[PDB]
Amino acid sequence: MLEVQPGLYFGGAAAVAEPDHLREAGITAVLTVDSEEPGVEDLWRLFVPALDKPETDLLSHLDRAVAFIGQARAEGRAVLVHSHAGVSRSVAIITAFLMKTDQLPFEKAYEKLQILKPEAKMNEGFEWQLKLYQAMGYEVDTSSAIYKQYRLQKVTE
Repeated sequence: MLEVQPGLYFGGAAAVAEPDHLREAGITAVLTVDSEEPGVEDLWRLFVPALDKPETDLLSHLDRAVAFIGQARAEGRAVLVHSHAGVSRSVAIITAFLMKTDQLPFEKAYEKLQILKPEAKMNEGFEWQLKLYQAMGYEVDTSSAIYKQYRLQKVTE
């Protein structure tokens, strides 16, 4: 588990398997972005079912994911975003959050994460999706031509 900024952490399956460091970081909100879901405090969770594949549509879930993290942080809760390896799915979500909150281009946000964890390497599909996210104004605009074209491409063989 690695701290991105105060109250905001990301990691892999390890991070959730050892709920002591979790307790010590005071984490009470957990966003799982993975193929499956993983104390004495109320706990909030969001599960975003997703495989670590370029064909996986994370883009459509980004506003929900970012809203979950944002609301938790706005409420003073520490947040963990985790995948299986802590390298791609969770990395994409964190990047999207940094992008939207700071209004930061994809390359700048991702650069920040890679400094923190050089082993961070989201799949190439997720990179493209975050570029679309920026191009849409850091939003999932379902009425945009960008989103419609992206979804048409997603359903092709």
